[PDB]
Amino acid sequence: MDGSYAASYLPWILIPMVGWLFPAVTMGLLFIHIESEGEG
Amino acid sequence: SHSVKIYDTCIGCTQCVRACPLDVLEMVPWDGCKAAQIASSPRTEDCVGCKRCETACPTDFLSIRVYLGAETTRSMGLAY
Amino acid sequence: FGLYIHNDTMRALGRPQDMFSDTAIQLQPIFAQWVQHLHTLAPGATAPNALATASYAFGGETIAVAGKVAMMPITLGTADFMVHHIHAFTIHVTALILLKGVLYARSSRLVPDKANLGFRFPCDGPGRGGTCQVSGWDHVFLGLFWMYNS
Amino acid sequence: MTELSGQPPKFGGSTGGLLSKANREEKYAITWTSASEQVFEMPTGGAAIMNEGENLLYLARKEQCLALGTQLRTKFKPKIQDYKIYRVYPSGEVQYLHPADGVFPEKVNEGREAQGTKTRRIGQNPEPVTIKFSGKAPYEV
Amino acid sequence: TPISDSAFTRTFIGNLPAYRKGLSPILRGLEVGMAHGYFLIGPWTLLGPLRDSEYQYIGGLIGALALILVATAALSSYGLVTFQGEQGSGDTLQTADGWSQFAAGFFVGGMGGAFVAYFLLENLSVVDGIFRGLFNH
Amino acid sequence: MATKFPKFSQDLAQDPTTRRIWYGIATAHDFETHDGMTEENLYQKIFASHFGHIAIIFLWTSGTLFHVAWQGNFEQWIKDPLNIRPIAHAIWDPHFGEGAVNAFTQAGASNPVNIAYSGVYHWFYTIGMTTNQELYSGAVFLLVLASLFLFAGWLHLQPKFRPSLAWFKNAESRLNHHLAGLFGVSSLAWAGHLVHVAIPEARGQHVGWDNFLSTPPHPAGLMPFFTGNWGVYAADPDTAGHIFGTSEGAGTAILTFLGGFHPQTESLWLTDIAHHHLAIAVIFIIAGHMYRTNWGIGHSIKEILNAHKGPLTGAGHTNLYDTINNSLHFQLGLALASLGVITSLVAQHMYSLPSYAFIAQDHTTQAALYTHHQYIAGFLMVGAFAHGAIFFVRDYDPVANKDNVLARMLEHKEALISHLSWVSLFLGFHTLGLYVHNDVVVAFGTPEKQILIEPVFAQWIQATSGKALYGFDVLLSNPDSIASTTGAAWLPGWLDAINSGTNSLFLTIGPGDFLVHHAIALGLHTTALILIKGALDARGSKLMPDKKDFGYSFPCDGPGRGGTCDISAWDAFYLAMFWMLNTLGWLTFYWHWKHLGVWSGNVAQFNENSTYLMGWFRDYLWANSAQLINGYNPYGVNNLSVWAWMFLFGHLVWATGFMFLISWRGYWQELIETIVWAHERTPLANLVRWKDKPVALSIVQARLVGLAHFTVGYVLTYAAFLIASTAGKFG
Amino acid sequence: MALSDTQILAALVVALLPAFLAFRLSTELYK
Ligand code: CLA
Ligand SMILES: CCCCCCCCCCCCCCCC(=O)OC[C@H](COP(=O)(O)OC[C@@H](O)CO)OC(=O)CCCCCCCCCCCCCCC
Ligand SMILES: CC1=C(/C=C/C(C)=C\C=C\C(C)=C/C=C/C=C(C)/C=C/C=C(C)/C=C/C2=C(C)C(=O)CCC2(C)C)C(C)(C)CCC1
Ligand SMILES: CC1=C(/C=C/C(C)=C/C=CC(/C)=C/C=C/C=C(C)/C=C/C=C(C)/C=C/C2=C(C)CCCC2(C)C)C(C)(C)CCC1
Ligand SMILES: CC1=C(C/C=C(\C)CCC[C@H](C)CCC[C@H](C)CCCC(C)C)C(=O)c2ccccc2C1=O
Ligand code: SF4
Ligand code: SF4
Ligand SMILES: [Ca+2]
Ligand SMILES: [Ca+2]
Repeated sequence: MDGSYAASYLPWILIPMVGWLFPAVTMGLLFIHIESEGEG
Repeated sequence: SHSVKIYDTCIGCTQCVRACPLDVLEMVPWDGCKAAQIASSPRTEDCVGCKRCETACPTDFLSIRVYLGAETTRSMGLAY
Repeated sequence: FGLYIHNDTMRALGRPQDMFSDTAIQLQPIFAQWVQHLHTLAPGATAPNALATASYAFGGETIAVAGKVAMMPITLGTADFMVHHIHAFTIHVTALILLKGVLYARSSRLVPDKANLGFRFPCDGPGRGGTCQVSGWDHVFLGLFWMYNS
Repeated sequence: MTELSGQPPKFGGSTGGLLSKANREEKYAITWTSASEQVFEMPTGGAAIMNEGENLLYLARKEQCLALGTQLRTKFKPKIQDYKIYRVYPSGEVQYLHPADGVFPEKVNEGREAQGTKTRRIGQNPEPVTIKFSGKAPYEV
Repeated sequence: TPISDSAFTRTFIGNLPAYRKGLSPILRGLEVGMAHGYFLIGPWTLLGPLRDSEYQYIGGLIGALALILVATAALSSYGLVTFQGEQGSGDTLQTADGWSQFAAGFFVGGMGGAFVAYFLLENLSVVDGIFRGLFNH
Repeated sequence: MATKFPKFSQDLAQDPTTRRIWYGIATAHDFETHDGMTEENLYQKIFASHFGHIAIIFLWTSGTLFHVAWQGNFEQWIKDPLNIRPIAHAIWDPHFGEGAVNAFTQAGASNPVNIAYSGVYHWFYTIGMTTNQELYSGAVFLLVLASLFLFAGWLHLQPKFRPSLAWFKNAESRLNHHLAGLFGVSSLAWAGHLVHVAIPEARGQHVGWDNFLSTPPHPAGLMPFFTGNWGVYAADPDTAGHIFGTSEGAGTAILTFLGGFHPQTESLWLTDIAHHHLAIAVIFIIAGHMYRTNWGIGHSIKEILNAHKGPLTGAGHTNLYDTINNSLHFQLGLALASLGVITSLVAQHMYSLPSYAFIAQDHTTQAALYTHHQYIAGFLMVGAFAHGAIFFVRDYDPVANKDNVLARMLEHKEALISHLSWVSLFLGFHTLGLYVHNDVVVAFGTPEKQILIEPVFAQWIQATSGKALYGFDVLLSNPDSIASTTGAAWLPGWLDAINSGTNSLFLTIGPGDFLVHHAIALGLHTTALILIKGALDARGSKLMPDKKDFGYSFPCDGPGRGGTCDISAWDAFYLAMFWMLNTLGWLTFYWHWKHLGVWSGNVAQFNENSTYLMGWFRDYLWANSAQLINGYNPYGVNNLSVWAWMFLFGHLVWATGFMFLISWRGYWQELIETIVWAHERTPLANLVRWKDKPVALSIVQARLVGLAHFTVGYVLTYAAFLIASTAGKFG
Repeated sequence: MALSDTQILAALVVALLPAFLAFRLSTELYK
C-alpha cells in the first residue's frame, strides 16, 4: 500500500520536487551565464 | 589565440610558410643561417593550429612550435 | 528503435496493454500483407498461364519434404514491421555516412583545401577544434561498422 | 581598401557560401584579375567561371580565400599572383590581409618585424616548477 | 529553388510573425501556440497511457498543458541569453522581452485552446431519448 | 565574447562557442590553473573543500541511517536474521503497473519495496543498535555533525580564521596529530564504545545514553585495570554455545584473544575486536610522539630523509622533504595509492574474516560489498598514478631532486618500461596459450591432457598457517614446530576456524585458481606498465622531448612525425582505465564463481571448469544469467525485473561509449555544420538565433565521454548481473 | 516500535540547517 512508513505525504512531494527542481535550475544556470554575451 | 614561436635552430627554408594555409607565418631577414632568414608569426589571430608548419620542418626536432590556447571563432575554423 | 525501448520498459513495468505488440497497440503492416495476398491470387487473375505462385512465403500451401517443411506463408505482424523499420534506419545511416564521404572528399567549410590532401589521410591537425577523420577513407572506415551493424 | 572593384564570377549559387553570421559578424573578400574566361573550382563546392579581368568574390572565412589563392597560381598557365584578400567588417571597414606587404609571405622581404622569435632551443625551455602560480607558460616567457 | 522561394511560399514564409508584416510582440506567437496544443492532443487521443479508461480526453489535456510549459521555458530562457534587454532595430522576435512575450501564444493561447478542444470532447451535448417504465399512468 | 562563464579562467570565458561550457565544468576543481591563484589561496580553498566533503560523507551516512530507521524492517530482521530479507528503502514510482507491484511487495513490507544488499543491517545489529530510535538519534547527531563541519569550512574561509601557508606546509605536526588523535584516540574511543555497548547488548543487557555512567561493562571496575594482573578481563569468555543478544552462554570477559569464528554467527568475536582496537590505539598514540613540535624532543623528517643516502643511490632521499611538502599532486598520489591498497585489503579481508553477526550467511550482501570495495580501489590506484604524472608535469624540480632516488628513476626509465613490457609479454603469451590449449584439448573429447599446474607456492603458505588439507607439515601445520607450543591464546580458535570446510577462510585452490591468478598478474603488470610509462614519459621523450611545455592533458601534437595521437600523460591514464576495468572484471568473475561453488557446496564445478575459458563463458556467464534475463517476460514480472532492465541499460550505455571512442571529431564537425546551415535557412527558424555557436566535442572530451560511457556500462551491467544472479539461487 | 510521524517532520526542519550552511560555504567557495 505504497506507504507503510510514517508521513506518507512527504515522499510524493519529494519525488516531483527533485523532478522539477535540480536539473531545471542546473540547465537554467548555464543559460544565465551564457546571457551576459558581449556586443563589443 | 594560439602561440607560435620560432627558435634559433631554424635554417630559414620557408617550408613552414609554404605549407601554412592561413597566411599566419612570414619570413624576416636574419643572420643565423646560410639563407639569412628566420620564420615569423605576426598574424597569430588567423592561426587555427592545424600543425601544417610543424609537419614541414626539417631541423632535428621542430624549430617552430605551435602551442594551442584559448580557442576563438577564428581559431576554431568556424565558417558558419 | 525507440519502439523497442518503449516495449521493453512497458513489459518491465508490468503494463501489457501499453505495448506495440500483436496483443496491444498493434502496428500491422498493411502494404506487405496486401502484396502477399496479391502474389497469392496471381495464378487466377494477373497470371492465367501460371499454375502456382512465385513463392509460398506470400501465401498459399505448405510444402514439406521428408519430415521438415520447405516453405510456408510468412505472416507479417508488428514484430515484422518494427524490425523492417530497424533495417531501414540502419541502411539510411550507412547511406548517410558513405554519402558524406563522397560529397565532402573535395572540400568543406571545415577544410576548403581537402582535395589537396588526397583520398587517404588521417586528418589535418588538431586545430579547428579537431580535424580527425575527415577524408573519404575515414568515411569508408566508419561505414564499414554501420554496414556490419545493419 | 578604398573600393572593392571586381566582377562576380559566373556561378549558379550554392549552399556552401556565406551565412547570416558571416554577413553580420565578418566576411572575407578576394579580388584578382583573370587573363581570360576560364573555369575554376569553388572552395565552397562546384565549378564556377571567372570573368575576364578584375574579379571579386566574397567568402565566409580567410582559409577559403587562401585556398582559392593557392589554387589560382598552381592550376592555370596564366598564373594569377595578384589576388588580394580583404576582411570586411559589419561597418563596411575593409582592411588588407593577403598579401601583407605586397609580397607573398613565402620569400623573404625587407620591412618586416620578428614576431614570436625566440633566442633559445626547445630543449632549453624553463622548468614548469619555476613559473607555477604565475599566469605564464614555459613558452610565453 | 521553387520550394525555397515561389509564388505561395514567398508570401507564406513572410506571413508568420518574425516575417509577417507589422505584427506586434504581443501576438508574437499566435500561431506558435494555436498550432501546438491542438496537434499535441492527437497522439493522446487514441494512444496515451490513459487511452482505454474513462478519461480518454483528460490525460492529453494535462500533458499538453505541461509540454507547452516546457517549450515556453525553452523559448524565453534562451531568448534572454541571446539578447539582453529593451528591444532591437529590425524584428520584434529578435527582441529581448519581445522574445519573453513570444510565449504569449503558448501562454493564454494553448491554455485556452487545448482546454476548449477537450472541453468539447469530454462532453457530448445533452440531447437523448429514454424509455418509460412507470405504469402509474 | 568573454561573458562570465567561467569566472576563474579568462581563456575559457573568451571562447564564443559551446566548448566554453564544457571546459568550464571540467576545470571547476583545478584550482592551480585559475586566474592569479596564489599558493596560499589554493590550499585554503582545498581546505574548505575538505570540510564540505566531510559534511557530504556524513550527510550520506545520515540518510543511510534515516531510511533504515524509517522504511526498513530492522526490528523484524533482528528476530530472524537468517530468513528475513533486509529492507533498504521504499519505492515511490508512479510508473509501476501490476507485475512489479505484486513482486516488490516483499521482505515483509506491505508495499513495493527494495531489498537491501549493502550489508548495513548486520553492521547495526553487531554494533548494538537494536531499536529504530537509536538509529534515529544517530541520524540526528550526524545531521548536526555535518552542519558543524560546513560552518567550520565557512569560518576558515574568513581572513581572521584563514590558516597560514606555513600552517598548511607543516608535516611534523599534522602526522603527530593524525596518529595519536585521529588514529589513536579514535581507535581507543571506539574500543571503549565496543566494550560499553556492544558486549552488553550481546548479552541482553541494554546500555544506552541513560545508564552507561552507572552500569560497568565488567563485574569488576577500573581498579582491576590498575591491578598489574589483567587475566581477570580474560575471565570466563563467551562459551561456544553463546547466543547473540541473550545472556545464554555469555560470560564476563571483554578483552580476550581466543581467535576463531563464532560458531553461530560465523563471524569474529567482539572481545577480540575491542582488544585489537585497544592495542592498535596504544600503537598509534605511541606513533603520535615521534616528530618534534614545540618541545625540542622529537624527529625532523627533513633530516631523516636527507640522512638516508646510498653508495648505489647517490643522493638518497635528500631534499625530498622540501619536494613532497610543496607538491600537492605528490601528496595526493601517495594518499590515493595507500588508500586503494588498504581498500583492496579491506575487500580481501571482510570476505574471509567477517566481523558482523550473520553477515556470512547472506550471500548477496557479501558478494556486493567485496566487488564494491575492489572497484573503489581500482579507481584509487589509477588516480594515484594519474597524479604522479601531474607531479612530474607541474611539480618535479630537477635541480632540487638532483641525483636523488627520484631522478635516478627518470635516468633509467627505458629499462623499467622495457622490463615491464617483457614480464607482461611473458605472462600474457603463456597464460593465453594454456587457456587456448585447455579449450582445444577439451573440445576434442580428450579432457585427460589438460596442463593443470598445482599452486604449490600458495597452498604451502596456507599450510604455514594451519591448513592441513594439503599436508605439508610446515610451521602451524606441524604439531612439533615451536610456533605451536607458545601458549598462544588465539591458536585454538584459529586452527579450528581455518580447517572447517564451511567458511571462506583460506579456500582450497587448484589449477583454475593458478591460471586465473596468472591472468590477474598480467592485468596488474600491464596496467601498472601503462600508468608508469605515462608518468615517466610525462615530461618528454624522443617523439615529444618538450612534453613538459604542453602540460599534462592536451589533445596531441599533429599528424606529422608519423603521428601523435594519444601522446599526452592524460591519454595514458585514459588507456590504463580500460585495463583496470578488465582486471576488475576478471577478479570479480573469479570471486563470484568460486563463491557460488562454495555456497552451493559445489566447489567441484569451479575447481573443474575454471581451467578452460569455455567453462567461464558457459558455466558462469550463460549459466547464471537465466533468472537475470527472466526478470520481465511475456508471462509475468518478478522482483528481478528492475535488474533485468538495468542489465540491458548498462549494455546500451557501454555501447554508446563506442561511438565517441571509434569515430572522431571532424566527421561530427562537418555533420554539425550541415545542421547549422539547415537551421539558418529554415523559415520560421533562422529567427531563432543562437548565442552559443555549436561545435563538435573536442578529442580529449571525446575520449573522456567514451571512457565514461564504457565505465558506466561496465559497472552497471556487471552489478545488475552480480546482484540478480545472487538473489535467486541463494537470496 | 516504529518511527513517529511528527519526528519525520522534525527531520526536514533540522535538515534545513545543513542545506543553509552548505549554501553559505558554496557561495564562499565561488570567490
Ligand atoms: C614473471 C612470471 C610469473 C609471475 C608474475 C607469477 C606470479 C605468481 N605466481 Mg607463479 N610461477 C611462474 C611464474 C610467475 N608467477 C613460473 C614460471 C612457475 C613454474 C611453472 C610458477 C609457479 C607457481 C606456483 C606453483 C605458484 C605460483 C603462484 C603465483 C602467485 C603468487 C606469487 C608467488 O607464488 O610467488 C612468486 C613466483 C615466483 C617468484 C616464480 C619465479 C618467477 C621468476 C622471477 C620468473 C622467471 C621464471 C623462469 C622461467 C624460471 C626458469 C625455470 C627453470 C626450470 C628453467 C603470483 C600472482 C602461486 C599461486 O598459484 O597463487 C595462488 C603458486 O602456488 N607460481
Ligand atoms: C613483486 C612481487 C614479488 C616479485 C619479486 C620481487 C621483485 C620485485 C621487483 C623489484 C626489483 C628490485 C630492483 C632493485 C634495484 C636495485 O638493485 O637497487 C639498488 C639498491 C641499492 O641501494 P643502496 O644500498 O644505495 O640503499 C641506500 C638507500 O638509502 C637508498 O638511497 O639495492 C636495493 O635497493 C635492494 C632492495 C630492492 C628494493 C626494490 C624493491 C624492494 C621490494 C619491496 C621490499 C619491501 C620491504 C619491506 C617494506 C615494508
Ligand atoms: C569529562 C571526562 C570524563 C567523562 C566523560 C563522560 C562522562 C563521557 C565522555 C564521552 C566522551 C569523552 C566521548 C564520547 C564520544 C562519543 C562519540 C565520539 C560518538 C561518535 C559517533 C560517531 C562519530 C558516529 C557514529 C555513527 C552513527 C551516528 C551511526 O548511527 C552509524 C555509525 C556511525 C557512523 C559510526 C572522564 C572522567 C571519563 C575522563 C575525563 C573527561
Ligand atoms: C607515479 C609517481 C608516484 C608513485 C606512486 C605509487 C605507484 C605508489 C605506490 C605503491 C604500492 C602500490 C605499493 C605496494 C606495495 C607492496 C608492499 C608495501 C609489500 C609488502 C610486504 C610486507 C612487508 C609483508 C610482510 C609479511 C608477509 C610476507 C606476510 C605475513 C605478514 C608479514 C608482515 C610478515 C609518486 C606519486 C610517489 C611520485 C610521482 C611519480
Ligand atoms: C556524436 C559525436 C559528436 C557530436 C556530439 C554532440 C554534438 C553532443 C550532443 C549531445 C547533446 C548536448 C545532448 C547530450 C545529453 C547529455 C546526457 C547531457 C549531459 C550534460 C550534463 C551537464 C548533464 C562529437 O562531437 C564527437 C567528437 C569526437 C569523437 C566522437 C564524437 C561523436 O561521436
Ligand atoms: S620549416 Fe621550420 S626551420 Fe625551416 S624556415 Fe620554417 S620554421 Fe624555420
Ligand atoms: S599551426 Fe597550422 S594554421 Fe597555425 S601557423 Fe602553423 S601551419 Fe599555419
Ligand atoms: Ca492504458
Ligand atoms: Ca542498545
